[PDB]
Amino acid sequence: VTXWSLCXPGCTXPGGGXNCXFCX
Ligand SMILES: CCCCCCCCCCCCOP(=O)([O-])OCC[N+](C)(C)C
Ligand SMILES: CCCCCCCCCCCCOP(=O)([O-])OCC[N+](C)(C)C
Ligand SMILES: CCCCCCCCCCCCOP(=O)([O-])OCC[N+](C)(C)C
Ligand SMILES: CCCCCCCCCCCCOP(=O)([O-])OCC[N+](C)(C)C
Ligand SMILES: CCCCCCCCCCCCOP(=O)([O-])OCC[N+](C)(C)C
Ligand SMILES: CCCCCCCCCCCCOP(=O)([O-])OCC[N+](C)(C)C
Ligand SMILES: CCCCCCCCCCCCOP(=O)([O-])OCC[N+](C)(C)C
Ligand SMILES: CCCCCCCCCCCCOP(=O)([O-])OCC[N+](C)(C)C
Ligand SMILES: CCCCCCCCCCCCOP(=O)([O-])OCC[N+](C)(C)C
Ligand SMILES: CCCCCCCCCCCCOP(=O)([O-])OCC[N+](C)(C)C
Ligand SMILES: CCCCCCCCCCCCOP(=O)([O-])OCC[N+](C)(C)C
Ligand SMILES: CCCCCCCCCCCCOP(=O)([O-])OCC[N+](C)(C)C
Ligand SMILES: CCCCCCCCCCCCOP(=O)([O-])OCC[N+](C)(C)C
Repeated sequence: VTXWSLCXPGCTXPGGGXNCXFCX
């Protein structure tokens, strides 16, 4: 899976509210 940046970025997380790893 190698992470680094594949562990979300592009997978959506707008920031309104929170609870999605980017915010969470
Ligand atoms: C800038 C682009 C960078 C690309 C880097 C190369 C990615 C090649 C595709 C890898 C797909 C499979 O991945 P994975 O089985 O979860 O990991 C590899 C795990 N082992 C080493 C133990 C087999
Ligand atoms: C590039 C480095 C990261 C690789 C991480 C791999 C983790 C193991 C994935 C195992 C599941 C294999 O199904 P996939 O092909 O993913 O399912 C997508 C198939 N369609 C396109 C037809 C919908
Ligand atoms: C019309 C063109 C069709 C041919 C090109 C598309 C081939 C199908 C996709 C190739 C595999 C891409 O796996 P990935 O996103 O690195 O794995 C993500 C793994 N998880 C879902 C578990 C996070
Ligand atoms: C002729 C065909 C050539 C194909 C070349 C494919 C290269 C894929 C490389 C994927 C590397 C995945 O990251 P890693 O293993 O943790 O980094 C290793 C970094 N060093 C080598 C400096 C230790
Ligand atoms: C043209 C742009 C050149 C940028 C050069 C920046 C300095 C790089 C120093 C080398 C160490 C850092 O990078 P790396 O762990 O090998 O890469 C993956 C980095 N991320 C985890 C954030 C995705
Ligand atoms: C298929 C034809 C093209 C083959 C090209 C083969 C040579 C590729 C050399 C690539 C040199 C890149 O630097 P590095 O130290 O390994 O970065 C390591 C970066 N990670 C920590 C994110 C894994
Ligand atoms: C403008 C878009 C061009 C697309 C074509 C090129 C795609 C491949 C990018 C590969 C570079 C990604 O560098 P990184 O792993 O973050 O740093 C690695 C830094 N060192 C080499 C010093 C270890
Ligand atoms: C070019 C055509 C695109 C069409 C897309 C249609 C929806 C397919 C949904 C596929 C869901 C599984 O993949 P995923 O874990 O989200 O993908 C890899 C993303 N990350 C590296 C950030 C984990
Ligand atoms: C597509 C139209 C052109 C847009 C140009 C925007 C430039 C934004 C520059 C601000 C930094 C963006 O940092 P990031 O992407 O999160 O990290 C990339 C990290 N390295 C540079 C080391 C690879
Ligand atoms: C894997 C595909 C993900 C597509 C996500 C599109 C969201 C709408 C962006 C519209 C503005 C142009 O785009 P960008 O801000 O330069 O790129 C997206 C950068 N993030 C992934 C960090 C948000
Ligand atoms: C084989 C030729 C190369 C094809 C490459 C296609 C790339 C499609 C990118 C779709 C948008 C993905 O979101 P992004 O913000 O740009 O993701 C990088 C995440 N950081 C900004 C944090 C570094
Ligand atoms: C050498 C030529 C390189 C060409 C590189 C092309 C990169 C194209 C990246 C396209 C990323 C598309 O993801 P997205 O916006 O979320 O669409 C999927 C939207 N639905 C789930 C609603 C269907
Ligand atoms: C002709 C040789 C190939 C050229 C390169 C084409 C690169 C196309 C990249 C397409 C990337 C598609 O986004 P993804 O994250 O996997 O979508 C999964 C669903 N979300 C966007 C919602 C997370």
